[PDB]
Amino acid sequence: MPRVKLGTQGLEVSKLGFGCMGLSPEEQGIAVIKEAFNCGITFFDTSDIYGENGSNEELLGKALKQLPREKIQVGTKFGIHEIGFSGVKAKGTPDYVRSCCEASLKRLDVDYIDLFYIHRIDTTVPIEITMGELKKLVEEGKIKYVGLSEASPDTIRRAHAVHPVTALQIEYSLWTRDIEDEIVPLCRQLGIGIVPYSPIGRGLFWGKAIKEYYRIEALSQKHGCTPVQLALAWVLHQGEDVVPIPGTTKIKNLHNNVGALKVKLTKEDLKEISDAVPWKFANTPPL
Ligand SMILES: Nc1ncnc2c1ncn2[C@@H]1O[C@H](COP(=O)(O)OP(=O)(O)O)[C@@H](O)[C@H]1OP(=O)(O)O
Repeated sequence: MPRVKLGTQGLEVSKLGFGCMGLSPEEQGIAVIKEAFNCGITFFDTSDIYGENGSNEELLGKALKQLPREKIQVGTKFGIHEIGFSGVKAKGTPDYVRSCCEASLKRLDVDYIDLFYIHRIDTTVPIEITMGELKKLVEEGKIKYVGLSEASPDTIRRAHAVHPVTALQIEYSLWTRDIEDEIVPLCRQLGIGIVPYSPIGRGLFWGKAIKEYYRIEALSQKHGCTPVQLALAWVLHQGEDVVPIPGTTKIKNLHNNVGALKVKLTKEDLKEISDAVPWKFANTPPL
Protein backbone atom coordinates (compact mmCIF):
# COMPACT_ATOMS: atom_id res chain seq x y z
CA MET A 1 0.00 0.00 0.00
CA PRO A 2 1.53 3.29 -1.18
CA ARG A 3 1.63 6.20 1.21
CA VAL A 4 1.05 9.82 0.35
CA LYS A 5 1.55 13.20 1.91
CA LEU A 6 -1.82 14.78 2.56
CA GLY A 7 -1.36 18.53 2.61
CA THR A 8 2.01 20.12 3.43
CA GLN A 9 2.13 20.07 7.21
CA GLY A 10 3.34 16.48 7.58
CA LEU A 11 0.27 14.26 7.52
CA GLU A 12 0.98 11.00 5.70
CA VAL A 13 -1.78 8.50 4.97
CA SER A 14 -2.40 5.31 2.96
CA LYS A 15 -3.33 6.16 -0.67
CA LEU A 16 -6.71 4.67 0.06
CA GLY A 17 -8.58 5.64 3.23
CA PHE A 18 -11.60 3.98 4.86
CA GLY A 19 -14.86 5.68 5.75
CA CYS A 20 -16.34 4.29 8.95
CA MET A 21 -19.76 5.96 8.69
CA GLY A 22 -21.61 2.97 7.23
CA LEU A 23 -20.57 0.67 10.07
CA SER A 24 -23.00 2.48 12.47
CA PRO A 25 -23.11 -5.23 14.76
CA GLU A 26 -20.06 -4.22 16.75
CA GLU A 27 -17.86 -7.30 16.56
CA GLN A 28 -18.29 -7.31 12.83
CA GLY A 29 -17.66 -3.56 12.42
CA ILE A 30 -14.47 -3.97 14.42
CA ALA A 31 -13.49 -6.86 12.14
CA VAL A 32 -13.86 -4.75 8.97
CA ILE A 33 -11.66 -2.02 10.44
CA LYS A 34 -9.03 -4.54 11.53
CA GLU A 35 -8.99 -6.19 8.07
CA ALA A 36 -8.67 -2.77 6.41
CA PHE A 37 -5.57 -2.23 8.49
CA ASN A 38 -4.27 -5.70 7.56
CA CYS A 39 -4.67 -4.57 3.95
CA GLY A 40 -2.46 -1.54 4.65
CA ILE A 41 -5.17 1.06 5.07
CA THR A 42 -4.14 3.34 7.95
CA PHE A 43 -6.41 6.37 7.38
CA PHE A 44 -9.84 6.06 9.03
CA ASP A 45 -12.58 8.60 8.84
CA THR A 46 -15.46 9.27 11.20
CA SER A 47 -17.40 12.21 12.69
CA ASP A 48 -19.13 13.00 15.96
CA ILE A 49 -22.44 13.09 14.13
CA TYR A 50 -22.25 9.49 12.80
CA GLY A 51 -24.14 6.75 14.63
CA GLU A 52 -26.21 7.60 17.70
CA ASN A 53 -24.64 9.85 20.29
CA GLY A 54 -21.15 9.34 18.81
CA SER A 55 -21.39 5.57 18.48
CA ASN A 56 -19.30 5.51 15.26
CA GLU A 57 -16.39 7.22 17.09
CA GLU A 58 -16.89 4.74 19.95
CA LEU A 59 -16.74 1.87 17.48
CA LEU A 60 -13.52 3.15 15.91
CA GLY A 61 -12.07 3.65 19.38
CA LYS A 62 -12.75 0.01 20.26
CA ALA A 63 -11.24 -1.15 16.97
CA LEU A 64 -8.13 0.91 17.68
CA LYS A 65 -7.55 -1.08 20.88
CA GLN A 66 -6.70 -4.04 18.63
CA LEU A 67 -4.29 -2.02 16.44
CA PRO A 68 -1.03 -0.01 16.82
CA ARG A 69 -2.53 3.45 17.43
CA GLU A 70 0.59 5.28 16.32
CA LYS A 71 0.46 3.62 12.87
CA ILE A 72 -3.10 4.91 12.23
CA GLN A 73 -4.30 8.34 11.12
CA VAL A 74 -7.68 9.10 12.70
CA GLY A 75 -9.82 11.70 10.99
CA THR A 76 -12.91 12.96 12.78
CA LYS A 77 -15.04 16.05 12.76
CA PHE A 78 -17.24 18.51 14.64
CA GLY A 79 -19.71 21.20 13.68
CA ILE A 80 -23.16 19.76 13.12
CA HIS A 81 -25.00 20.73 16.26
CA GLU A 82 -28.60 19.91 15.47
CA ILE A 83 -30.57 18.32 12.69
CA GLY A 84 -34.28 18.88 12.35
CA PHE A 85 -37.12 19.52 10.00
CA SER A 86 -35.74 22.94 9.11
CA GLY A 87 -32.37 21.41 8.26
CA VAL A 88 -28.83 21.12 9.59
CA LYS A 89 -27.48 23.74 12.06
CA ALA A 90 -23.68 24.20 12.24
CA LYS A 91 -21.80 25.72 15.22
CA GLY A 92 -18.23 27.07 15.10
CA THR A 93 -17.71 29.13 18.25
CA PRO A 94 -14.39 28.45 19.99
CA ASP A 95 -16.10 26.90 23.04
CA TYR A 96 -17.89 24.39 20.83
CA VAL A 97 -14.73 23.54 18.88
CA ARG A 98 -12.96 22.68 22.13
CA SER A 99 -15.84 20.77 23.71
CA CYS A 100 -16.42 18.72 20.59
CA CYS A 101 -12.74 17.92 20.42
CA GLU A 102 -12.65 16.74 24.02
CA ALA A 103 -15.78 14.62 23.57
CA SER A 104 -14.28 12.97 20.48
CA LEU A 105 -10.99 12.31 22.32
CA LYS A 106 -13.04 10.58 25.04
CA ARG A 107 -15.26 8.54 22.70
CA LEU A 108 -12.28 7.43 20.58
CA ASP A 109 -10.30 6.88 23.79
CA VAL A 110 -7.20 8.50 22.28
CA ASP A 111 -4.78 11.18 23.46
CA TYR A 112 -4.80 12.99 20.10
CA ILE A 113 -6.71 13.16 16.82
CA ASP A 114 -4.62 13.23 13.62
CA LEU A 115 -6.98 15.16 11.39
CA PHE A 116 -9.90 17.19 12.82
CA TYR A 117 -12.35 18.70 10.36
CA ILE A 118 -14.96 21.42 10.47
CA HIS A 119 -17.82 19.18 9.23
CA ARG A 120 -20.07 22.10 8.25
CA ILE A 121 -19.28 25.77 8.09
CA ASP A 122 -20.99 28.08 10.61
CA THR A 123 -22.10 30.94 8.37
CA THR A 124 -22.67 33.21 11.43
CA VAL A 125 -19.12 33.05 12.79
CA PRO A 126 -16.14 34.43 10.88
CA ILE A 127 -14.06 31.40 9.87
CA GLU A 128 -10.92 32.98 11.37
CA ILE A 129 -12.44 32.57 14.86
CA THR A 130 -13.16 28.89 14.43
CA MET A 131 -9.70 28.26 12.91
CA GLY A 132 -8.17 30.20 15.81
CA GLU A 133 -9.37 27.66 18.33
CA LEU A 134 -8.29 24.82 16.00
CA LYS A 135 -4.85 26.45 15.91
CA LYS A 136 -4.79 26.37 19.73
CA LEU A 137 -5.74 22.67 19.69
CA VAL A 138 -2.84 21.95 17.30
CA GLU A 139 -0.44 23.86 19.54
CA GLU A 140 -1.61 21.90 22.58
CA GLY A 141 -1.23 18.55 20.78
CA LYS A 142 -4.94 17.67 21.01
CA ILE A 143 -5.08 17.45 17.22
CA LYS A 144 -2.24 17.40 14.67
CA TYR A 145 -3.86 18.73 11.51
CA VAL A 146 -6.97 20.66 10.48
CA GLY A 147 -9.46 19.85 7.76
CA LEU A 148 -12.43 21.53 6.16
CA SER A 149 -15.46 19.97 4.52
CA GLU A 150 -17.84 21.51 1.97
CA ALA A 151 -16.23 24.94 2.23
CA SER A 152 -16.44 27.87 -0.19
CA PRO A 153 -13.30 29.19 -1.91
CA ASP A 154 -13.47 32.28 0.32
CA THR A 155 -13.76 30.16 3.47
CA ILE A 156 -10.80 27.98 2.40
CA ARG A 157 -8.55 30.96 1.69
CA ARG A 158 -9.45 32.76 4.92
CA ALA A 159 -9.08 29.61 7.01
CA HIS A 160 -5.67 28.76 5.51
CA ALA A 161 -4.37 32.28 6.28
CA VAL A 162 -4.98 31.64 10.00
CA HIS A 163 -3.60 28.11 10.14
CA PRO A 164 -2.60 25.89 7.21
CA VAL A 165 -5.36 23.53 6.17
CA THR A 166 -4.24 19.95 5.67
CA ALA A 167 -7.25 18.55 3.78
CA LEU A 168 -10.55 19.39 2.16
CA GLN A 169 -13.21 16.68 2.18
CA ILE A 170 -15.73 17.14 -0.67
CA GLU A 171 -17.81 14.93 -2.90
CA TYR A 172 -15.92 13.85 -6.02
CA SER A 173 -16.45 11.06 -8.52
CA LEU A 174 -17.06 10.43 -12.21
CA TRP A 175 -20.63 11.45 -11.44
CA THR A 176 -19.81 14.60 -9.52
CA ARG A 177 -16.96 16.74 -10.80
CA ASP A 178 -18.02 20.23 -9.76
CA ILE A 179 -14.86 20.84 -7.74
CA GLU A 180 -12.69 20.65 -10.86
CA ASP A 181 -13.33 24.19 -12.11
CA GLU A 182 -12.24 26.17 -8.99
CA ILE A 183 -11.83 24.04 -5.82
CA VAL A 184 -9.18 21.67 -7.16
CA PRO A 185 -6.98 24.42 -8.56
CA LEU A 186 -7.34 26.38 -5.31
CA CYS A 187 -6.34 23.41 -3.17
CA ARG A 188 -3.31 22.89 -5.38
CA GLN A 189 -2.28 26.53 -5.12
CA LEU A 190 -2.49 26.34 -1.30
CA GLY A 191 -0.98 22.85 -0.89
CA ILE A 192 -4.20 21.41 0.59
CA GLY A 193 -4.93 17.66 0.25
CA ILE A 194 -8.19 16.46 -1.38
CA VAL A 195 -10.31 13.75 0.30
CA PRO A 196 -13.21 12.60 -1.87
CA TYR A 197 -16.22 11.24 -0.07
CA SER A 198 -18.85 9.23 -2.03
CA PRO A 199 -16.19 8.32 -4.58
CA ILE A 200 -18.28 5.27 -5.61
CA GLY A 201 -21.69 5.34 -3.87
CA ARG A 202 -23.51 7.74 -6.17
CA GLY A 203 -22.35 5.69 -9.14
CA LEU A 204 -23.45 2.45 -7.48
CA PHE A 205 -26.92 3.89 -6.86
CA TRP A 206 -27.09 5.07 -10.48
CA GLY A 207 -25.84 1.73 -11.78
CA LYS A 208 -28.59 0.02 -9.81
CA ALA A 209 -31.33 2.38 -11.00
CA ILE A 210 -30.27 2.05 -14.64
CA LYS A 211 -29.87 -1.70 -14.28
CA GLU A 212 -33.43 -2.09 -13.03
CA TYR A 213 -23.64 2.01 -18.43
CA TYR A 214 -22.37 -0.61 -20.85
CA ARG A 215 -19.64 1.70 -21.99
CA ILE A 216 -18.41 1.84 -18.41
CA GLU A 217 -18.71 -1.90 -17.95
CA ALA A 218 -16.83 -2.58 -21.23
CA LEU A 219 -14.06 -0.23 -20.12
CA SER A 220 -13.76 -1.96 -16.78
CA GLN A 221 -13.53 -5.37 -18.55
CA LYS A 222 -10.89 -3.93 -20.88
CA HIS A 223 -8.87 -2.75 -17.88
CA GLY A 224 -9.31 -6.07 -16.05
CA CYS A 225 -11.35 -4.74 -13.13
CA THR A 226 -14.94 -4.33 -12.07
CA PRO A 227 -17.06 -1.27 -12.81
CA VAL A 228 -16.74 -0.06 -9.18
CA GLN A 229 -12.96 -0.54 -9.22
CA LEU A 230 -12.80 1.48 -12.41
CA ALA A 231 -14.76 4.32 -10.79
CA LEU A 232 -12.51 4.30 -7.73
CA ALA A 233 -9.38 4.04 -9.91
CA TRP A 234 -10.52 7.06 -11.86
CA VAL A 235 -10.72 9.10 -8.63
CA LEU A 236 -7.35 7.70 -7.49
CA HIS A 237 -5.79 8.88 -10.78
CA GLN A 238 -6.87 12.53 -10.41
CA GLY A 239 -3.70 13.40 -8.46
CA GLU A 240 -1.01 12.47 -6.01
CA ASP A 241 -2.89 14.71 -3.56
CA VAL A 242 -6.19 12.80 -3.78
CA VAL A 243 -7.06 10.25 -1.08
CA PRO A 244 -10.61 8.79 -1.30
CA ILE A 245 -12.31 7.25 1.72
CA PRO A 246 -14.83 4.75 0.40
CA GLY A 247 -16.85 2.92 3.08
CA THR A 248 -18.10 -0.65 3.24
CA THR A 249 -19.61 -3.06 5.74
CA LYS A 250 -18.38 -6.10 3.82
CA ILE A 251 -14.88 -7.62 3.77
CA LYS A 252 -15.36 -8.75 0.16
CA ASN A 253 -16.07 -5.21 -0.98
CA LEU A 254 -13.15 -3.93 1.15
CA HIS A 255 -10.87 -6.29 -0.77
CA ASN A 256 -12.41 -5.10 -4.03
CA ASN A 257 -11.73 -1.47 -3.13
CA VAL A 258 -8.11 -2.19 -2.25
CA GLY A 259 -7.83 -4.02 -5.55
CA ALA A 260 -8.64 -0.77 -7.37
CA LEU A 261 -5.14 0.47 -6.53
CA LYS A 262 -3.81 -2.13 -8.97
CA VAL A 263 -5.56 -0.48 -11.91
CA LYS A 264 -3.31 1.65 -14.10
CA LEU A 265 -4.85 4.17 -16.46
CA THR A 266 -3.14 6.41 -19.00
CA LYS A 267 -4.12 10.03 -19.62
CA GLU A 268 -5.95 8.73 -22.68
CA ASP A 269 -7.60 5.94 -20.72
CA LEU A 270 -8.79 8.57 -18.27
CA LYS A 271 -10.35 10.82 -20.90
CA GLU A 272 -12.05 7.83 -22.51
CA ILE A 273 -13.62 7.00 -19.12
CA SER A 274 -14.61 10.65 -18.47
CA ASP A 275 -15.96 11.03 -21.99
CA ALA A 276 -18.15 7.99 -21.40
CA VAL A 277 -19.87 9.76 -18.52
CA PRO A 278 -21.40 13.13 -19.53
CA TRP A 279 -27.75 -15.66 -37.96
CA LYS A 280 -27.74 -12.83 -40.52
CA PHE A 281 -29.47 -10.47 -38.06
CA ALA A 282 -28.03 -11.92 -34.84
CA ASN A 283 -26.74 -8.42 -33.92
CA THR A 284 -26.32 -6.66 -30.54
CA PRO A 285 -26.62 -3.07 -29.48
CA PRO A 286 -23.53 -0.94 -30.22
CA LEU A 287 -21.40 0.58 -27.47
N1 LIG B 1 -16.62 -2.94 -3.90
C1 LIG B 1 -17.98 -2.55 -3.71
N2 LIG B 1 -18.95 -3.07 -4.47
C2 LIG B 1 -20.25 -2.73 -4.34
N3 LIG B 1 -20.65 -1.83 -3.42
C3 LIG B 1 -19.71 -1.26 -2.61
C4 LIG B 1 -18.36 -1.58 -2.72
N4 LIG B 1 -17.66 -0.84 -1.75
C5 LIG B 1 -18.56 -0.09 -1.09
N5 LIG B 1 -19.81 -0.33 -1.58
C6 LIG B 1 -21.06 0.28 -1.17
O1 LIG B 1 -20.95 1.64 -1.50
C7 LIG B 1 -21.51 2.44 -0.42
C8 LIG B 1 -20.48 3.31 0.05
O2 LIG B 1 -20.11 4.26 -0.92
P1 LIG B 1 -19.26 5.56 -0.58
O3 LIG B 1 -18.11 5.27 0.32
O4 LIG B 1 -18.70 6.15 -1.85
O5 LIG B 1 -20.00 6.60 0.32
P2 LIG B 1 -21.45 7.15 0.28
O6 LIG B 1 -22.44 6.35 1.09
O7 LIG B 1 -21.33 8.60 0.81
O8 LIG B 1 -22.08 7.11 -1.07
C9 LIG B 1 -22.07 1.49 0.56
O9 LIG B 1 -23.41 1.33 0.29
C10 LIG B 1 -21.36 0.23 0.29
O10 LIG B 1 -22.18 -0.82 0.56
P3 LIG B 1 -21.62 -2.15 1.25
O11 LIG B 1 -21.45 -1.96 2.71
O12 LIG B 1 -22.63 -3.30 1.00
O13 LIG B 1 -20.27 -2.50 0.72
